[PDB]
Amino acid sequence: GSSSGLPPGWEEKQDDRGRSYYVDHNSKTTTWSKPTMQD
Amino acid sequence: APLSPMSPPGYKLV
Repeated sequence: GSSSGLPPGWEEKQDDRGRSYYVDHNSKTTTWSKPTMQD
Repeated sequence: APLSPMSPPGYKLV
C-alpha cells in the first residue's frame, strides 16, 4: 500500500519493440493492457 | 489455462 496505480505484482517496462508493457507476477505473465480506474 | 497469453516479448524471452 502506497497510493494506487499498478495492481499488486505488476511491472511497467518496455519490451524488445520498445513499448511500455505490463507483466503480472500473480500468474507470472506479460499482458499488454491499460489498467482501468474504479472510482 | 490460468496464465494470460503474452503478446509483447521480454518476459520469458520468447
